[PDB]
Amino acid sequence: GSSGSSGKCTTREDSPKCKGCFKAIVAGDQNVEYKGTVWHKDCFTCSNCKQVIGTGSFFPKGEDFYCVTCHETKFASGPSSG
Ligand SMILES: [Zn+2]
Ligand SMILES: [Zn+2]
Repeated sequence: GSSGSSGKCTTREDSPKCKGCFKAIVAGDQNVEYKGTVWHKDCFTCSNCKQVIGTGSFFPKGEDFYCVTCHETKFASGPSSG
């Protein structure tokens, strides 16, 4: 997929770096930090529908992230015939 998984970490970092865009993230800005990593309120997207979730509630799965809805219809119950 992507040939470039070399460490070569940096001396130090005083800011939460992003994973989607790979751009340093700040506080004032709306983002989603989970277990360290942090995705900009706009970067944080779904894995199924692929829709910017952002601050909005979500459901992180094994090597993926399902937004509330997706998880609401995927796992959680719901009226199929509305
Ligand atoms: Zn980002
Ligand atoms: Zn979704």
